[PDB]
Amino acid sequence: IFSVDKVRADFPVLSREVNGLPLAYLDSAASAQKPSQVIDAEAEFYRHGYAAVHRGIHTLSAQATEKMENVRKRASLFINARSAEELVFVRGTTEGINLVANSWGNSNVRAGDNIIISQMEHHANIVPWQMLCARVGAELRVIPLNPDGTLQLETLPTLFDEKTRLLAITHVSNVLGTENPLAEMITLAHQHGAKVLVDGAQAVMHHPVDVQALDCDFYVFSGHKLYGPTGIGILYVKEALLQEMPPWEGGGSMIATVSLSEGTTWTKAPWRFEAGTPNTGGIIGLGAALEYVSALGLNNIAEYEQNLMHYALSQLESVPDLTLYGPQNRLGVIAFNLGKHHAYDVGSFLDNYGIAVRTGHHCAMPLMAYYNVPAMCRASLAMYNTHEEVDRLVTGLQRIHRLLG
Amino acid sequence: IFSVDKVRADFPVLSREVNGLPLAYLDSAASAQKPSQVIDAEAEFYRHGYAAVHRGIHTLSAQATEKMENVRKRASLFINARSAEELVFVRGTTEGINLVANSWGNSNVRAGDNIIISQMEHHANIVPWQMLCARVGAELRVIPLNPDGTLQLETLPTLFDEKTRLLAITHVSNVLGTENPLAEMITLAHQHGAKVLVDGAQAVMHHPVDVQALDCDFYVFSGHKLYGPTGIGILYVKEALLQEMPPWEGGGSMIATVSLSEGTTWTKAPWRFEAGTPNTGGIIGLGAALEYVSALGLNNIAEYEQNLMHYALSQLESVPDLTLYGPQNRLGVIAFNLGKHHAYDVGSFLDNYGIAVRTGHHCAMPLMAYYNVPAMCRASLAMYNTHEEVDRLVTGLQRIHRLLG
Ligand SMILES: *Cc1c(COP(=O)(O)O)cnc(C)c1O
Ligand SMILES: *Cc1c(COP(=O)(O)O)cnc(C)c1O
Repeated sequence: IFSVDKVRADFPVLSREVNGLPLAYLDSAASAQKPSQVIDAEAEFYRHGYAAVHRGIHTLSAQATEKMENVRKRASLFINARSAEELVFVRGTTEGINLVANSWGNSNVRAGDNIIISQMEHHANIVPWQMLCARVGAELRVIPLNPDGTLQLETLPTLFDEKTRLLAITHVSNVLGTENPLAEMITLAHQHGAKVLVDGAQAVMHHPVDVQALDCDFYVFSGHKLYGPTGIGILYVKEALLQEMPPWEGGGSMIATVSLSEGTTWTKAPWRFEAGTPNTGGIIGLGAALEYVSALGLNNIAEYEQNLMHYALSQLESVPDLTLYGPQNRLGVIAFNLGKHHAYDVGSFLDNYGIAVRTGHHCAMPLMAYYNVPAMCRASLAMYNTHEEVDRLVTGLQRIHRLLG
Repeated sequence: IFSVDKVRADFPVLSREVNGLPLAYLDSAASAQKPSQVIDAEAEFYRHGYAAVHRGIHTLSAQATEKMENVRKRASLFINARSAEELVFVRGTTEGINLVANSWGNSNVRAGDNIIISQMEHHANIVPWQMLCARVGAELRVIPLNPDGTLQLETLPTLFDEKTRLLAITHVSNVLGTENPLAEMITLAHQHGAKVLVDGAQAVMHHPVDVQALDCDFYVFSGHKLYGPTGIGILYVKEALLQEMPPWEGGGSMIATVSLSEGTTWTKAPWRFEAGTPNTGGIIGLGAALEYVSALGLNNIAEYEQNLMHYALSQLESVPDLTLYGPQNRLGVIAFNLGKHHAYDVGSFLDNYGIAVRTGHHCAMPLMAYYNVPAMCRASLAMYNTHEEVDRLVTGLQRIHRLLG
């Protein structure tokens, strides 16, 4: 069983004071706080083992190379990829989607083709496809939303045809908390010979993830939402697809030979997609974050978070004029608006109480437009949040409503 | 005046033992060790101030945004750019060169044009231009080398013509330690209406750098060679050029509006080139590294390093059959080969003595080919290296020569 008090004791920021009051950090979906196991793994690497990591000859560099390839292996086991060499280190979900859009998209999507996204997608999983469509002259098609925040799956027959090259779809919405039926949608997509990129930035911290059972062709997520350091993420690509993809960035470490008269040749996958010095510090910290989450157990995390969410939804019923967005089985986040007040004002009052929520369009403007609002408030309920913090949020919304109503 | 013993006391890795013997880290040109001021600035941010940084409403996020924009301002003053908004945060020199090659290259280099590089360039400043030339059908021209490791500047009239769009040139060679006459070459390049990208990865830690006096159009360098964390670098672009450049990566934070029916519009420079969550941890640490270097004084650093280099070159005269590569006024690095022994073996023996040097082609295969060797050894003499470490290197080369000769 899970003990939130033992977990919170690992997170030094949770002691912080904001505006003179104790912090209630409800914004983990934007970025998670980090346990000291993660902070100290990075610091300890810089203090005792730091070196360049390109199979250098001397000891520190050879050992640093081995630490980095061990994190690649550990990350691959975490998502149950067949092979560590199916994982590419990127700066984050965004860069990983851009790498696919360029390396695989430019050589597999031609004029007259179409790509399918959904209306709930984060901008990271929209803009790179808009750019690709403009480069090659293809069409971007959109799975629309139902009022409860789920996909209208009945529209799929009109959107998939023989020219559909790619479905790019979110595993879990960063605003609605909707989880999409990935396994079925992927089966449908593969019947037309389309590939599927899955945006998993909001999934990997809430429950186990298994890319072999999903059978997705690409999967991406970010370290910093997985209780890890900034500047590091994972792109998973099926081995058969990955060894056909050309390089994106060029430079050191991704070449096999460089000649100014005979041209340049590339090295093998993963490493052909990693140009220049990697973010070794971030990679070490990411490994520690995966060890930490695995030590708690994603199933224990999922159970505690689901209970916390049901408590919060039960308590928020007593907030007058609260509008919620998304399904009742939401994971992780609660998107809401308070009466007619602008989200920006609600968030400012909540910050004044020491409660950190996020306001605005949440990098999902098409989703905001579907609901005909300019912005929403969003509260994240992560594994280190407590019933008392939910109570502070409910009380605060009540006070804001009395004061401003 | 400079005190190497007070400086070394800030670097915890310099106490390390390698193979049972005290480390002599002579590989800073591949990546520098970090002072605890840098390690602790990053750790302290994660411990007390961590949050997402996109002008979020709550306190932690607003303060994190301000820390990041302050580091941008500090970096801009460090290289004497006119404006902080001329600096783009990238993963490193390599990504910065790839960003220029794509965003500016694709819309300014057309079939029939030429680009000029030099024969001493790091792969980071070759491969992105080879890729660009293949994309648009332009020609890559090369300034050749003299035997002493300087550029043959007499060839410039045959290489610059009215179709030359870009000179991409290293400020300081990572192998030879040659410093190139940037100011004059830039004057020549601008007379033909060519832009100049300067690869400054090996310059910013050895002496002051002033992009207004250079008048370069682009300048790039990496945090991790500047005693800072991995995963962070700086790309400087002249404001007039930068506000004309289209985006490269797409996603959150670089858009102004996103619409699935009316298309997407971009935000203003710097920020239009920064998609997704930035590497906030790296940015904080980079700021501390700049404060640290500025507190020592780059002129004090330059003086101590120049003295150390002259001592080393004087001592290495007593090593039999030592071949050196590059000019006598080299900065930072000494590239050498020992008799007929392969660099790999020399480096392995030196590692066995606890001396970390680098061996191989140093991400500069065209440079190796010019000298008709497959590899070289390279010793870096950074601000925290000592006369005693030079003595260990000289003694070691002598022992290796006796043993293997
Ligand atoms: C090391 C170096 C690079 C590559 O920088 P990264 O940090 O690996 O992206 C490019 N040019 C020179 C001269 C270098 O020394
Ligand atoms: C935050 C997030 C992203 C963006 O990830 P970055 O780390 O900023 O690159 C993309 N998709 C979803 C669903 C997210 O929650």
